[PDB]
Amino acid sequence: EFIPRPVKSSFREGLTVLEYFINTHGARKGLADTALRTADSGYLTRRLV
Amino acid sequence: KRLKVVAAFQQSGNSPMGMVLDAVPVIPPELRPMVQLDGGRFATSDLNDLYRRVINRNNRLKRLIDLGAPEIIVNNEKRMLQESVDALFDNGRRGRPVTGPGNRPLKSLSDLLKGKQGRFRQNLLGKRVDYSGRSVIVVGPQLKLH
Amino acid sequence: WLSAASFQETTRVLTDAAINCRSDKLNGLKENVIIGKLIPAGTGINRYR
Amino acid sequence: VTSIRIDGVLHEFTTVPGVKEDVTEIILNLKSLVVSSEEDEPVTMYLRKQ
Amino acid sequence: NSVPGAPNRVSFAKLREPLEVPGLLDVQTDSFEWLIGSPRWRESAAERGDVNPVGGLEEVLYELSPIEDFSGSMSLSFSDPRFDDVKAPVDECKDKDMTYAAPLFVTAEFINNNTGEIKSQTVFMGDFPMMTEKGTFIINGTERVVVSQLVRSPGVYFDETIDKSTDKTLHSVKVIPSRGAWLEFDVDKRDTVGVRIDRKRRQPVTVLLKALGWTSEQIVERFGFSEIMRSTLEKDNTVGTDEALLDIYRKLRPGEPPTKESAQTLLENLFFKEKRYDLARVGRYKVNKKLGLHVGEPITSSTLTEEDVVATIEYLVRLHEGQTTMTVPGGVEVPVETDDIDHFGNRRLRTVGELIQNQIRVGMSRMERVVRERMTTQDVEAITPQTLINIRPVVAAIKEFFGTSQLSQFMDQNNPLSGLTHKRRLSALGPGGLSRERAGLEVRDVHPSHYGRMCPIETPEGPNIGLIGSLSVYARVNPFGFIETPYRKVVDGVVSDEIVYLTADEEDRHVVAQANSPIDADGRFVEPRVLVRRKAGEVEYVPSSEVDYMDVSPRQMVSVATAMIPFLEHDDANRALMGANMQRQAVPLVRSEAPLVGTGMELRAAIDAGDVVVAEESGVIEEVSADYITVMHDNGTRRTYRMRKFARSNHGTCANQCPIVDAGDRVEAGQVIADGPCTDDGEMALGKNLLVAIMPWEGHNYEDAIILSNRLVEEDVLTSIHIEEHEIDARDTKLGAEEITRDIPNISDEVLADLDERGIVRIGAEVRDGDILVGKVTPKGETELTPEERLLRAIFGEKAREVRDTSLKVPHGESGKVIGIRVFSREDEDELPAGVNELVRVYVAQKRKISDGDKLAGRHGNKGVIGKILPVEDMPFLADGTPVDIILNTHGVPRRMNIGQILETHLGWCAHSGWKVDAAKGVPDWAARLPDELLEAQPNAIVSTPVFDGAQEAELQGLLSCTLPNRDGDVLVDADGKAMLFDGRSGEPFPYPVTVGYMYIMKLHHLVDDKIHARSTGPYSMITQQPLGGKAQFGGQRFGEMECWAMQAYGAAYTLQELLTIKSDDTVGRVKVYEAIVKGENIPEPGIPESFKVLLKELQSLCLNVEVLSSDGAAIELREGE
Amino acid sequence: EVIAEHPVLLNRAPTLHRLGIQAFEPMLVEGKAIQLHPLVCEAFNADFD
Amino acid sequence: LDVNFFDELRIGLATAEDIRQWSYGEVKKPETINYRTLKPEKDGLFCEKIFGPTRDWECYCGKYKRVRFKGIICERCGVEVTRAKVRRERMGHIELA
Amino acid sequence: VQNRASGAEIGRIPVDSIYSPVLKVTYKVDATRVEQRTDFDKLILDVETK
RNA sequence: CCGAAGCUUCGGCUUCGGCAGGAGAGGUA
DNA sequence: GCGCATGCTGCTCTTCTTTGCCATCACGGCGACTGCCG
DNA sequence: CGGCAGTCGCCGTCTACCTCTCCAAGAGCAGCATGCGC
Ligand SMILES: [Mg+2]
Ligand SMILES: [Zn+2]
Repeated sequence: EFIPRPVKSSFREGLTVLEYFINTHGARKGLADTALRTADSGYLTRRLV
Repeated sequence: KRLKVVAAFQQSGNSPMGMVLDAVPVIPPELRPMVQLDGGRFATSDLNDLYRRVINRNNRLKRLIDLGAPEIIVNNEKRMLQESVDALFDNGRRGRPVTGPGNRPLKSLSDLLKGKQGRFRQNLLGKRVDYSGRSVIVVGPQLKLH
Repeated sequence: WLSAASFQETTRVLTDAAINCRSDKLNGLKENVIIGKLIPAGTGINRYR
Repeated sequence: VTSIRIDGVLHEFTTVPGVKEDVTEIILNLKSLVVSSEEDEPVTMYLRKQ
Repeated sequence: NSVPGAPNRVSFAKLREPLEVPGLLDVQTDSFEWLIGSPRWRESAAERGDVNPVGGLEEVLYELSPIEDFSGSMSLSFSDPRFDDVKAPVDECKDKDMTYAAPLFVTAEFINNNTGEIKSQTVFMGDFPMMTEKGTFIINGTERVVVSQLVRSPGVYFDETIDKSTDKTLHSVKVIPSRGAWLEFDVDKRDTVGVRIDRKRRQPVTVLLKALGWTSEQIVERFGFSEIMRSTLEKDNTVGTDEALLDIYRKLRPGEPPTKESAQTLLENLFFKEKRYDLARVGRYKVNKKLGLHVGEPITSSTLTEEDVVATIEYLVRLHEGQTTMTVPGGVEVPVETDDIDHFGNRRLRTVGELIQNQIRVGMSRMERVVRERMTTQDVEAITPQTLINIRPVVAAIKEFFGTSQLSQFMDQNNPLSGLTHKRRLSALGPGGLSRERAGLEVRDVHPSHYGRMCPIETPEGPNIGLIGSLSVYARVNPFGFIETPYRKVVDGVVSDEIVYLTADEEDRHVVAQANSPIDADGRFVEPRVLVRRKAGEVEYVPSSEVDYMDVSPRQMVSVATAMIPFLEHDDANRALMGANMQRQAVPLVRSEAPLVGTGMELRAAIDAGDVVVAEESGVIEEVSADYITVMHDNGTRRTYRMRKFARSNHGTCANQCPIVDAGDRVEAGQVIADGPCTDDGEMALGKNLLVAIMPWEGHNYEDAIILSNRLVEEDVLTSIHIEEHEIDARDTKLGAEEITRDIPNISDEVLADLDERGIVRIGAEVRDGDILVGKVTPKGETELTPEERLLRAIFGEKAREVRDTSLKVPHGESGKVIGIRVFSREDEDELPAGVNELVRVYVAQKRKISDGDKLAGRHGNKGVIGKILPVEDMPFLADGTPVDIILNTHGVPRRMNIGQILETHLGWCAHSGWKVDAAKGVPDWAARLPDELLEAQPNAIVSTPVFDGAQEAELQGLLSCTLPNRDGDVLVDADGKAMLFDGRSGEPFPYPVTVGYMYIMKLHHLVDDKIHARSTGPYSMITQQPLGGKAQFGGQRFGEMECWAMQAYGAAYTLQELLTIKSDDTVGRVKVYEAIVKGENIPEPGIPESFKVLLKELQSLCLNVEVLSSDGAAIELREGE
Repeated sequence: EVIAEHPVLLNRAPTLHRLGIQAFEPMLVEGKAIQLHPLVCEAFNADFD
Repeated sequence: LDVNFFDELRIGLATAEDIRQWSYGEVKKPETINYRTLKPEKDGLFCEKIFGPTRDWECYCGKYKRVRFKGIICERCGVEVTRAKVRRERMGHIELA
Repeated sequence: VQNRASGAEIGRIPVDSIYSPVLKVTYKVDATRVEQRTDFDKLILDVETK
């Protein structure tokens, strides 16, 4: 769910400690579910063949 | 549910008596090799022990039967022989697995056919080949499409 | 039974095939690959061979 | 300069007793020598210190 | 700063620091100090809370004893552990393939109650491996590291879920011990509570309360506020306690006659007896804190009690109803809430001491069982403590832990940073944790309680993402296993300077401010409102009048490798992850140099790693050479330090130490005396400074490729030394004894010219593929011959001639000089394995330059292989004729959000050239906040920009217009950081300005010379006669299942058939194909593969009658032979 | 002249479709790396890192 | 063999008669291999009589060691004088009591 | 040049050779492009040696 | 099948000598 | 001078499963089954 | 008898490559070989 507080600074100005910390919550979920997707798709391909 | 089993043994010319064994086959020796471990000793084969257990139990059973033993002891030996054969054909299906050095369960005859690391999916559907190589690829912009 | 034994559940299919005394005609891609013959597709069909 | 040869030394991965640099650093230091020659054949110089 | 002799690195930081980073290896040494019980830990524990200085082994030895028998006539006890001196030094153990250990002794006493005599004597309990001063163990000659484990702690855990049909709230309870049986109370679809004893069946809790000895009126007297309890007490049909015990017995024990005394002895043997149930000190302390039981008394005894069960049921029902606070008779008020199990207040850390103590306990229990069983079969008056004790289980457990274990890992010694990082790793797997397959997606998330205890960035990239992490710089561990972190207390809106360490369970009741907060001279916040952290990791904007704590530094939440990236706040998390991971893969180069732009963490990341030499006292240097330094102390003592010249690490790299002092210098204690592998004057240096251009160039840097210059090969800028090791063994045989000698009757004299008079090579010889290292022969037996040959070869000549050839040769594709030989013999009193006579090791070294295919990297996530190397005349060059060193593409920067590299190049150019700010009319407006020493710099200056408080963009933009000119009065790079370049192939200038600067480039350990492979024919397997696998065994490449589908979709029926029969398995066709190719004829027709026959013989052994029929029956033989 | 007009097959894993295997005509280069055309990287899905 | 002549692959349950047919002999002793003589035992799991000679055109004794004596069964040892590749395709059986 | 490929003693150490005596070269062109279509170029070269 | 050594009529013949399985951890695309 | 006793040493197996040891094991789909309630 | 719902077990979870370490041992039963005693 969205956090009601935004990140008002671009990467050209540099984030602070708290903005950088709360930015990492959603940047790890994608990296963690890509690896599961790769193993979920190969089984489907093998079953379809 | 029952007719599927009762009709298969009727439509063909086989018998339902092939489910009870009275002789056990033995694989050729070159399919279960035993080799030296770098000038030391031999360290297990995972299949020459499951055969040895069956042979020992059968020999003890034969000697006890041709001796006039009481019924209880003969029954105990027969149960133990049955368990040993069952562990030879499928280790871990009933009871606890038979382990070796290091509490590592032994691998039976039916464990060399199943799984993604078995015969079917690792030796028959894909192999290693001659005349092949490997290296790191880099970009060449002076080549053509062929 | 050769094509189904190499997909999944080897023990169950092998047991049922043994009980039923099934016969395989070796007329597919997977079986012809397994026994070492020309697959019945592409240049392995009668017209082109 | 195409080659060097030190006494008491077999390869370049070693040290000389009494000298503060190993042979690798000595070679890397000798890589900046500026020399001039006129003959068309190899010539040999010398270096002795104590 | 704070180090006696250090380079002067000026900094852009604007904040001050009230704390110094702790010892970076104190997470490893403190636990071993506690386990050993040494005086240092005793004094440290006496510093605060000196109640029970109990060692690690002493508590095990005291929980064990006394050991009693069934009759109760004799007993045995243990006490007073003590250690001897270490047998051999570290280097001897590393050389002769030994273990670094010291013997352990305990005292045992034997009391006999029948008589009353006592016999006590000292027993020996085996060698105990010991940890060196760097936090590592040497086991069988190899360095190892034990890694800490993150496990869920014992206690009581309340949960709540949503129903499916009625769609309401359902609650549960789980009491988890350290070792014992489990309990589980919960509420069901209807208003019926139930207990699950020992993970079986389900009964209403009324039977349990009755089995505890409770009447039907006391339940209402206590639990008299819920209709659920009314329904449960009404429907129990177990009036009378004995009926309840009988029902419990029949539920637990199957097929038994229910007997009440057996039921009692089985009930009190499950939870209430301190022999088979253990709620450890952590578990007892947690249960005494969540339920709010008696608090204040010291913890003694670690078993469950009846009041605990009653309080747990009361808590569950109160949580079900909806109450928020709850009190217990004799306890304080406690909140009523459901707890999360991934919270860092619930996950504890099992360090090395508690990992070794478990194995010692297991061995102790086995030995105790043996002594108890053997105490009743020996004769009295001959029983002594030495005859009852067996040492084998303990040594077996110790050697099984330190060897085949998942947590004592092989150390990685690529460079000092990787070694330091290996020792600070928190691992979530292992025997008692998780699995790579069972672990889901919620245990791999950044919890809000990780702030200051775990690093959110440094984590693996493959299947172990989120299962391995790193400790933060300021974190430290409780005496229970909970990680703490420091804060500065604020009162009345003014920040004080008193530091308090808080665990994750205590900082959620306070408002904690942010590190980057404006603070005046007195200490009052400038901004009216500040960004804080509330209870549940919630971020809010509240005003600077109600906060209670503050952070200690902006780098409190990062690890030691993440705190080494300049301009980190300008980079995305995904690229910074790779940047931190790739700093541990750099290789040491023959010459090192420190970064032009750094962070300041590089000085204490090299001293704490331990690959440098520091002085233990103050004095003057007396003598300096290439391998020793002699220091004369002020009192008179003289100390000498030796160096490791060209030593091989765990990964084949070179570890070389060099002195950096003169012959008359004065040295202060703590000063760095000698350099190391990746060190430049005391600070870590993993790469080199190179001149960059950001532009596309003819497609040679397309898709992450890199173009290099030829000056980087002719000047040894990126060159490394790699060392290899080979061994061979001479042993006996049943037909004789193998001997190493130069005499070999099979090979010529041309290849035996580099051997000495002993059969070994000579130092300084250049070996190649197929070359000879040692010469050894094998006897084939000395026996008699036939009577005719006696006289026949007496006339001719008869010799022994039983010698075969077995010589150690250089493997395929290897070369290099020989730099050392280590020979071990049996007759000269050297430890050797039984059965062997002589050992020899040979070391081979090579020098590797840079080439196409080698991997380069930066600190921000840039990564690619080298596509081309160009002559220096083909390279873009500046207006004065200076060529560039590397070209990087501009298409990869914007879409990956790593713009810190461009800022780094700008600052690097400014630092290289040097600047000077004019203050004739006062300091400019943009330089108001700069220090006074950063208003002027010299060429080739070193600066420092901390990780979250560094150089701004107004400062960079203003410094880019102040740089000094070169030899001639020209400024090549203008105010935007762009320069005009010429084209080195055509001569015309490039039409638009290009960005130029300096950047820090490292060389990664992925070299193309170790990845090229090819094969035509070679060794084959034994069971299935397919080619072998691997590069060391000259193996083939797998043609898998997914690669066959492409062949079948193309329509290629002949390529697939040839690939599957005559190149893999067809034994008879393999030879005929080779003969046909050599003779130039046509390739023959494939046969039948061998794996099919192996499969058929496998199927026939399971009593399956599988046959191959023909067109008219008549099964084919399928075995050849005719 | 031995390797003149003798094609070879290049393969990258995973082979997710047909174009993961293609046939080229070899040329001898200097170095220890294989050189690939820029226009086949989309079919092979291969960057250069 | 020619793969272009196969037509079927039949599977089914095996009886004791078939198991006794496939076998070339019965194993009796659980012994595996002689550690000192480095030669297979007798009636063991690696026996030369049941399965086949370990070396080409050889036997347990030394009466026949050439290639012209093939086809003759050794009368004192019982080992066939033939190739050593027959150890990959000859089976045995155990007689259960 | 490896000493095993030239027939030399063990103590000899081969060394890389850089024969170039030139350090830095650059050039600058000043172009006269006045009207009347009478135009010419001027070249200035700088050579620095060792 | 390879090497060494003899005969060798140049097709080849003879003597001797010789092997490759599992578990765990980390990493790259 | 001879017989008996005890330690080097060949020499070939042997290694379980209770009232014990042992501590657990995801997550979803599917199908029998089995005591249990009516 | 006749439904019935929990339950308990069995099946499955991407490909290719590189580097390192470690893989039952003590107990027991003869079979003598030599020393010591009457
Ligand atoms: Mg890539
Ligand atoms: Zn014979």
